[PDB]
Amino acid sequence: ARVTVQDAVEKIGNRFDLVLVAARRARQMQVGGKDPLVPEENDKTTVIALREIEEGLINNQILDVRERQEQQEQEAAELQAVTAIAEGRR
Amino acid sequence: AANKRSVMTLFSGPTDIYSHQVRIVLAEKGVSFEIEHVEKDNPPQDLIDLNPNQSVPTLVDRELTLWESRIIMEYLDERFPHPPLMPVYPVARGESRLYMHRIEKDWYTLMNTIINGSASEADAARKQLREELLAIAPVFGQKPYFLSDEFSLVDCYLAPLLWRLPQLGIEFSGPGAKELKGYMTRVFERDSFLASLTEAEREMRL
Amino acid sequence: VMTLFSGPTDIYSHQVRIVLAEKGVSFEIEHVEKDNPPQDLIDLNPNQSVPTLVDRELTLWESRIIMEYLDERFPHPPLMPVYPVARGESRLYMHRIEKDWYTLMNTIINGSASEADAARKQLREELLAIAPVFGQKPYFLSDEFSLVDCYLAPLLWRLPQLGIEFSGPGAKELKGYMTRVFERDSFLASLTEAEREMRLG
Amino acid sequence: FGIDMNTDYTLEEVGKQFDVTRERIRQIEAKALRKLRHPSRSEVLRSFLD
Amino acid sequence: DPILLRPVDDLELTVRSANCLKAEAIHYIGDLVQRTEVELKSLTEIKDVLASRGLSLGMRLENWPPA
Repeated sequence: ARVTVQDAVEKIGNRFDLVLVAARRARQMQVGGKDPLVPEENDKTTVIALREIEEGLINNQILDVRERQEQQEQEAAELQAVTAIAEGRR
Repeated sequence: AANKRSVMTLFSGPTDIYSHQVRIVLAEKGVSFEIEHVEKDNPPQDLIDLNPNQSVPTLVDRELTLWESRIIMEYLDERFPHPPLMPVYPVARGESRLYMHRIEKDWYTLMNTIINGSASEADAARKQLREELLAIAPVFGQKPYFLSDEFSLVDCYLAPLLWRLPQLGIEFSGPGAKELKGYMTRVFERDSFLASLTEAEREMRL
Repeated sequence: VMTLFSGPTDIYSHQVRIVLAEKGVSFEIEHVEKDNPPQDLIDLNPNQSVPTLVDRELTLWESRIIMEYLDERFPHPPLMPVYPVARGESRLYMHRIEKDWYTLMNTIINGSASEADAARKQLREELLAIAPVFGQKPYFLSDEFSLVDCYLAPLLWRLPQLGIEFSGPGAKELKGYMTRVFERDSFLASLTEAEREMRLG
Repeated sequence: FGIDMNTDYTLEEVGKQFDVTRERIRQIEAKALRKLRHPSRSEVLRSFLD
Repeated sequence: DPILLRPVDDLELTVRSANCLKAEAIHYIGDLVQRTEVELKSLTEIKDVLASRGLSLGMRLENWPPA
C-alpha cells in the first residue's frame, strides 16, 4: 500500500528517525496489541505505521504522551486498586 | 501425645518472624499443619516439655521436635519435594544458603536493635537499613526475584522482613523505588503469602 | 585453585580440614597469622572471618556452608544420612554442640580464671553423658563415621590444652572413641604442627 | 515423573509425601492417567506422536 | 449438535451409574438423546450429566448413526 516514504518523511525531516519512530509504533500493533489509528486495508503492521506518520497523528513526541499518560493511569490503577488491599485487610 | 498422628506439631509464634518465615514454606508445599499462635511468657505445655531448648517456632513430626528457623524450613524442603524451593547445582545452591546467612546476621540485628535501641539508633539503624535496601535496587530488573527465576527460600527470608517495613517505622525514599516497590507487588500477594499471613501482622499494612 | 584461608589453630579451621582431607579434595591452604589472616581477604570476604573457601568462582564463610558444600558436591564417601528423616537428626545434633559446648569453651580460654572453672566441671559431667552410649555404635550415633562426629574429633583433640580430662569414669566407654577416630588417615593427615602440641598423639 | 521438577521419585517414596502410605499411590496415578488416555483430553497430546 | 457424536464414556459419567447404562449394551451418545426411561441409585446420575453439557431425554433425532 506504501511504495515510498517521501511523504511520511516530511513530518520528520530525517530518514534515520522515521525508521525509529515507526519501528516502535509498529510494535504496539503487534505485541501488546493496541489499535491502528488509520483504517487498515489488509496490510502489514509496518506499512500501517508508516501511514500514520504522514498524517501527523504519530511522531516522536506524541508517541510518549500517548503512553506515559497510560503508564501512570495504570498507577491510577495502582492506588485505586491499592484500595483493594486497603479495604481487604481491615 | 503431640506426635501421636502422622501430623505435624508447630508451637508457632504470632508475631515472631521465625514462625512467619517458616509458615510460608510450611504452607507453600500444601501440607495440613496445625497453627498455635502462642506467647513466650505463656506458650502451651508441650512447647516447653519436649522442647529442651524452648525456641519459637518448634515443629514436631512423630520422632522429635525440630527447633530452628533454618533446620525447620530445610527439613521440609528436603522431605516434601514438590514444588521445589532450592536449586539443584551445588555451586549455586549453597550460595543460596549464603544470602540467608547474610540476612540473619546482617538485617536481623537491624530489627532487634530497633526493638531495644536508643532514639537515634532506631533511625540510625533505619539509616543503615533504609538506604542499604535501596543500594540493592537494580537487582530486581534482571531477575524477577532475588537473582533466581523460581520462588526460592532466599526470597522467603526477605518478604517477612519486608512485611515489617513500616511496622517498625520505615518508608522508602529516593530514585528507583518503582523498581523495588513495584517488585513488592509481585511477592506480597501470593498464595504462599496471602493464605499464610497472620492477621495480627496485617493491621500494620494500612 | 581450591584455596583455603584456614587458621592454623582454631577448631573451626580444623573442622573443614577433616572434611577436605577425608573426601580427597586437592586443596591448598593459606595460613592466618594467629587467627587473623591478612587484610588482603576483605576483598573476597567482607567479614574477614576464617575459615573461607575460594575455588575459582565461590566465596563462603561458615563451617555450615563450607563443610556441607564439600559434601553435596564431592559425593563419596558420604557424610550424611540418605533419607530425610535422619538428616534433621544429624543436621540438628550438630546444632546442639555448636551452641552449648563451643561457646561454652569461650570463658575457658577467653574468660578469666574464675569462670574457667564455671565452664570446666559443669561441662565435664556432660562429657560422660553420651559416654555409656558408645556401647551402641562405634562412632557418635553411627556405625560409620559421618559429619556429626566432625565436630568432636577437632573438639576432643583440644582437651589437654584446655584442661578437662578423664579420671575414673567418663573414660571407660569414652576413650575407646578417640583411640578409634584419631588413627584414620583423614584425621591423621589433617593434624598440623601447631594443633599437635595440644597432646602427645 | 520429573515433570517441572528435579529428579523423579519412587512410588512409596511419595507415600511419605501424601501421608497415606499404601498401594493406593500405585492407583491414583493408575486410574487418573487412564483419564488422560481417553480422547479429547489427548487430542493435543496425541499430536506429537508420529 | 457437535455434542452427540462422542464415545459413551466421554461424558465423564460416574462409573457404577456408567456401568448400569454401558453394561446394558449401549452403542453411541447421539442415540442417548433418544434414550427412553422405560428401557432402563441410578437415576440421579444420568440426569445432571445430560442437564449440564446440553443433552436431554427422550428427544427426536432421525437418520442416525451413518458412521
